Amino acid sequence: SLFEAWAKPVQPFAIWPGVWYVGTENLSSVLLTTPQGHILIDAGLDASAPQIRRNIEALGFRMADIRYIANSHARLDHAGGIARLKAWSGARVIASHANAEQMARGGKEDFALGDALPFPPVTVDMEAQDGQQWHLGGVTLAAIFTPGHLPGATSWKVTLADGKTLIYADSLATPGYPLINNRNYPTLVEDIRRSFARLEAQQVDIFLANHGERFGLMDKMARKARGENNAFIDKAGLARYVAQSRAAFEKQLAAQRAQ
Ligand SMILES: [Zn+2]
Ligand SMILES: [Zn+2]
Ligand SMILES: [Zn+2]
Ligand SMILES: [Zn+2]
Ligand SMILES: [Zn+2]
Ligand SMILES: [Zn+2]
Repeated sequence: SLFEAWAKPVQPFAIWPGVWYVGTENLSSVLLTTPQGHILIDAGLDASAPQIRRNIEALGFRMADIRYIANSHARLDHAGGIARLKAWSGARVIASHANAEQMARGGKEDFALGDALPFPPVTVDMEAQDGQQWHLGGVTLAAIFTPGHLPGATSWKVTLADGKTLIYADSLATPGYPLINNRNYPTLVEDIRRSFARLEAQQVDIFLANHGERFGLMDKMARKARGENNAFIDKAGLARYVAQSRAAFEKQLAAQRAQ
């Protein structure tokens, strides 16, 4: 029922020329539109897939014009709807190796959740490597591997046609994670530390994240509706996101080491 609250619909809107929000109240889904086809970053829950397509069409765009679907990490609140969106799309799915493996499993054998939260399996069509780039209609999409929350967690850097940089950040949360000598994910700590360094060295004009509460979705949305054209321009958003995630992580790790 917390996913129920996260999946409450929002009216789609423009974040920026060529950048559209088509997700829910707290589960992000971003459509990048170009004259050569579109990119969809993340999907949400399987139950929200009809709402996502519905949102895309309410903006005046066609599912058949979506060429790529990118995934941040392969859990149900972001990959759950990809299977059906892929089918309605004909699009090719992009994801890191570890995300591809988990998505083929339907979310099962999660290093922390086991088989607790499955979703429709997906076949990834294009395996993403760190720093790999895709070009479409003047837009560039680049993968930034940011593991920690999951072994394959991926952030996404978009260079828009107008030259401005967008960063779609994956989660860095580790609630309830065993951080010291984790049997199922032994490289977690070094992974998340490299992720902090990678993200904090990234310049950004438009800061987004796969959970709306973490980049002020509802506040920025209301502000833009009232006429603030640049409400989603947030050049300090990623630095603050990393600082607060790192602060919480180091406190959690310090507590785990103080047995
Ligand atoms: Zn997650
Ligand atoms: Zn989760
Ligand atoms: Zn999530
Ligand atoms: Zn692979
Ligand atoms: Zn494999
Ligand atoms: Zn199993």
